[PDB]
Amino acid sequence: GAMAPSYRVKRMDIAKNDEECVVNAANPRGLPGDGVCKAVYKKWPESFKNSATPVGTAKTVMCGTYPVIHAVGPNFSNYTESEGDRELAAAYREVAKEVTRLGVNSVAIPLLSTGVYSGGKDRLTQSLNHLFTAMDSTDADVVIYCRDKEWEKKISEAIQMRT
Ligand SMILES: [Cl-]
Ligand SMILES: [Cl-]
Ligand SMILES: [Cl-]
Repeated sequence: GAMAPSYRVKRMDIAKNDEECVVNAANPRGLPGDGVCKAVYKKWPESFKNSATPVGTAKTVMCGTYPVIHAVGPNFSNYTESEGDRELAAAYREVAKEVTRLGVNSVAIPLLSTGVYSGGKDRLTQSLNHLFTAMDSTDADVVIYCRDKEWEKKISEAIQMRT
């Protein structure tokens, strides 16, 4: 575990992370996809061997010795608000199990279901709170990656406000 487990946020490409493992915002079929999933495919393509996994689950595949945890958030275009919320909470609980199993001291994580799976809604607070519910009991250093300047400020404020 990390000596003083922390949350941090960075505004940059998660493909350039400085952590011991990465969470992919995957699709259920293990396809290259778009956004975070596409950048992960370009950086760790070997990790997409047998990566297909259902909504609300996480599956780790090693790229050399570097773990890629494929976490499948719901597409809120397809799910009701209620069922989507349950599956989004579940995907993050499976991330916490994988991070613990791997024994890593740090993990890079995107906000699941906030991009093209958001069903056109702002889900920063919803996705972040489910991330916290899952990861709070882990002792890894968590580094959240985002691309938008106003999302970086809002994530940073939510972190510091618990400290
Ligand atoms: Cl960048
Ligand atoms: Cl997404
Ligand atoms: Cl973002």
